[PDB]
Amino acid sequence: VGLPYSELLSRFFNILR
Amino acid sequence: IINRQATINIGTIGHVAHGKSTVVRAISGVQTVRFLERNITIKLGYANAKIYKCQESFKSDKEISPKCQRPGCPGRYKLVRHVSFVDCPGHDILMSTMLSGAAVMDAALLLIAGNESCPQPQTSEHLAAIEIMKLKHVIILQNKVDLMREESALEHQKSILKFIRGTIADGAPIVPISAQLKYNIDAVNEFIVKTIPVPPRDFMISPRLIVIRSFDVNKPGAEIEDLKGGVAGGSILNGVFKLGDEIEIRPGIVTKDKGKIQCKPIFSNIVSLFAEQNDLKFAVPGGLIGVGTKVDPTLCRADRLVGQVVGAKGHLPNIYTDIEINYFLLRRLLGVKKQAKVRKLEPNEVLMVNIGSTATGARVVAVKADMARLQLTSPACTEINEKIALSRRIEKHWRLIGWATIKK
Repeated sequence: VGLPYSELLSRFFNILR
Repeated sequence: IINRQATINIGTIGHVAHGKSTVVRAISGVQTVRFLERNITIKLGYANAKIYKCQESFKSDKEISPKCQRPGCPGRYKLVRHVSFVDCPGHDILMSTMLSGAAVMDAALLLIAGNESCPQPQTSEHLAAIEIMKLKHVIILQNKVDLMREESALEHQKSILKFIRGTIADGAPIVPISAQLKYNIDAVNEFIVKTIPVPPRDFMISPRLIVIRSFDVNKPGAEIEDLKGGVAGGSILNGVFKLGDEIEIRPGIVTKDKGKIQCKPIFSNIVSLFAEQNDLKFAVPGGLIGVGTKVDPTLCRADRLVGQVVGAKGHLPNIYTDIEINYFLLRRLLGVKKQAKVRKLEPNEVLMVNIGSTATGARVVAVKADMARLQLTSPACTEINEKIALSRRIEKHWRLIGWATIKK
């Protein structure tokens, strides 16, 4: 399943050091 | 919140130099055991992860610490589950320790890095072993995303999704995480609760224990006046154990060497039980529990208790030398970087046969269409049927061929 994954990846890229 | 031990065995699989131990450290906190005397028997770590959900948001409710001050709500977290980690090796030579860990497991965690190549030989070999030994509850995790770009990580996801089509598993959750940076761990803890249901496990089933690791507590400086017994790092899948029960280690013992050996299974009584952190009286099946037996600390030193079956008193598991196997072969070999077609089994050839946890070298006596007769050099016990994964010497080190079942 690859539909809520893209929202989790975009959340990860937003919060990075 | 009351202290409770492991409910379900969840393992972690990946590749070498990825950082599987760093992923375990990010989820739970306590570092891996392997990194001389204690713990050392098989290549596996030990760390307990805590799942406490705040239902006073969505994924952030499941927290590492029991006290809730992070998600927003001042109210304390509720008890859901306590899990144990059994980290399996991701190497081509270390195959027997992986298949021993797969029988212990009930759920799996796959790790694929972004920057590296899409079809990895070891992870596909771990996926094949999962399909053989029934471990369908798999969560796919992306290891490193920050090194990769915005579009490249999305293209890597599409190549993983296209790869998982012909396999038995259809609906597996995918999460993007980081081990060193510590992010999105709460989402993984949410998926563990939701996607994995606990299988039915009752008091009725006769007690059986599978020993993986060997603990001996002998301290430098301390005198011989205070000695600790040989603790067995075993896992229970059926039957509830308590303090003060008789145990026999089935396969046998080498204590005396012209003539013949006529020895019984190694008898031992439970002295102490080690679960979670504190001393507990009951042993709930579905977790790694250090059973402190009367057996000597010299026997539980290093490489002696690696894949040995244990039965409770008043029960007789049979010892076999000639085993009847019902084998099925795969199309092409998995584990190699050139992929070659699997040839027919030749008479009299050494094969590493992994019956659950037991590591034995077996020779083929008779070759048929579906069944094969195998002679074992070292004795291995059979209780019910047991899930088996076969491995052969074709190119340098051991390679997986297919699956087998004992018909006895």
